[PDB]
Amino acid sequence: IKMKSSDFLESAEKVSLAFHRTQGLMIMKTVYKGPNCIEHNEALLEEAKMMNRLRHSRVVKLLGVIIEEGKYSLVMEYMEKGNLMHVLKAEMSTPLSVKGRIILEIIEGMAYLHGKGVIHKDLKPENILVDNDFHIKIADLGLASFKMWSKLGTLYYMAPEHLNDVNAKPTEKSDVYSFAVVLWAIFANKEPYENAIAEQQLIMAIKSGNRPDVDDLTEYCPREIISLMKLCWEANPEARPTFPGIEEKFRPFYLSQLE
Amino acid sequence: VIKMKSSDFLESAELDSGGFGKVSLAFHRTQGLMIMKTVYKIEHNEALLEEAKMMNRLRHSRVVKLLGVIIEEGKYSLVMEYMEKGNLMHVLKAEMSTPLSVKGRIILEIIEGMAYLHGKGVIHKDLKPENILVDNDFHIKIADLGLASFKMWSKLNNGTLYYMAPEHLPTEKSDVYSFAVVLWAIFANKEPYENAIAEQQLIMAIKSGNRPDVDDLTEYCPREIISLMKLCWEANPEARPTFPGIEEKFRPFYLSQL
Ligand SMILES: O=[N+]([O-])c1ccc2[nH]c(Cc3ccccc3)nc2c1
Ligand SMILES: O=[N+]([O-])c1ccc2[nH]c(Cc3ccccc3)nc2c1
Repeated sequence: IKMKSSDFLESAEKVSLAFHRTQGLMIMKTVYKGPNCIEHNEALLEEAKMMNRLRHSRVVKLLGVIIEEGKYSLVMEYMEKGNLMHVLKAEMSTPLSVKGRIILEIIEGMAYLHGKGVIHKDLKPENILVDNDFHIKIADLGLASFKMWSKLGTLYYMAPEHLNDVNAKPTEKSDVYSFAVVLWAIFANKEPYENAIAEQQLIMAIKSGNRPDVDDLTEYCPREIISLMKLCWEANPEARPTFPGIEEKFRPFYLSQLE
Repeated sequence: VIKMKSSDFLESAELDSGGFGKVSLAFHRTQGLMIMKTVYKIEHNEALLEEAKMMNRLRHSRVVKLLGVIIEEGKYSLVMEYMEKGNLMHVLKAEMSTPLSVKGRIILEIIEGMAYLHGKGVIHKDLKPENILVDNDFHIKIADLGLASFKMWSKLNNGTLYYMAPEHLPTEKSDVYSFAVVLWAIFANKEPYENAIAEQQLIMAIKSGNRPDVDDLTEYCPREIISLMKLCWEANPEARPTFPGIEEKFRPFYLSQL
């Protein structure tokens, strides 16, 4: 699964557009560039391997890597429209049925990740990438699951239990909460909590049970989805449903009500 | 008297900061291996030079010795002695079964070192496992490889969040907090707050009383050291003891128990 730096051409923009020589268009995240010094290549390759095993239509695929002297890159597949929040904020308003697919696809991808024991610690619209006809893939662009590559805002989507208790081990129910807030954002066409003055006031407000304003959302969003996000953003973790539990009810709903 | 030229060295080669800090390994024409920290490539020449002399005057077996300074043209660098095993955390991860008596040794020596530094009016503004260097026989020396505690050398240059005191997220109790987490780190064999996902999350968390998980630790670490780290990471900086206060209780405890 290895690659070379000579294989790619220039690139715009370090996240950059990597025109491969033969295979064509991809995106290159150069994680390190400099002296050479990096001693622990072995762990980097095994965790590239460990995240190469994640194979799904609804998850971003590691195309390859570059491990050479003064450069370290993760090569992933190009997604034409960018991230989800960019799509929503784009001047055309997306219809209900497309938003339905997006949501079902997010559920599919997460269920797969949770199937493989990978809890996403940072699920948010910036990690949901979109292709030309609105099909999505889930990424981890901050490398929160890849210890070693990291060794080379978000808070709106963080579950109460993790706020002011960093030793709490993330569970499946941590990103179900983040899913809830993604749902809001999908029908709100913007980031949540825009009226807050203090960030510390917000964090304590969120701990004590405050959530994004649904009053803004009732016009454009069906009731079954509004109930879903409230279930998912419960203060109690056990109160929240699993992704398979969401899938089982949301798939028949999407198919029969949204197309 | 302590000045060195670039041409005194044959070659230099960068080191991994995970193991050795932000440093290069150089070879002195007549003196062999040294580690060189190039900080920059007239302004504040006089202050920088005297600060180097301030750290040249730090002479203690458990503290890093400055060996020279390069100040020339567009290059300012510091030179220090070579420590082969690298920093503490690098050794703790590679050396699996580091026994209780050796970890006691290292803790006593960190305490010796810090009390000396404070005795010279030097407050470590960034104590952490990556600033604790290890020689071949597992003895330690305290360093400030970021040069946080030297006003002018840090500016020239212009990890830590885990060890910084909550009030600062510098008095004689600031680095007592850092030391507390070093104690945890020593018996945990790893950096703290592994589950923390965001910077700002971690800053508010620690600020409201969150601390490293002792449950990933209880069995390897003696109960007096658990009391010591709990005291040293109190939210209130007056509740924390001093390094001489710590040295007096820990020295005999090392001798009789470990
Ligand atoms: O360079 N990158 O930024 C990058 C590269 C490959 C990726 N593969 C995924 C999918 C994924 C994996 C693990 C948990 C959740 C999602 N994200 C990636 C991000
Ligand atoms: O090349 N360097 O970067 C370097 C050189 C000499 C040093 N001497 C100390 C000792 C010290 C100072 C202040 C607080 C604690 C310990 N650190 C050094 C770092």
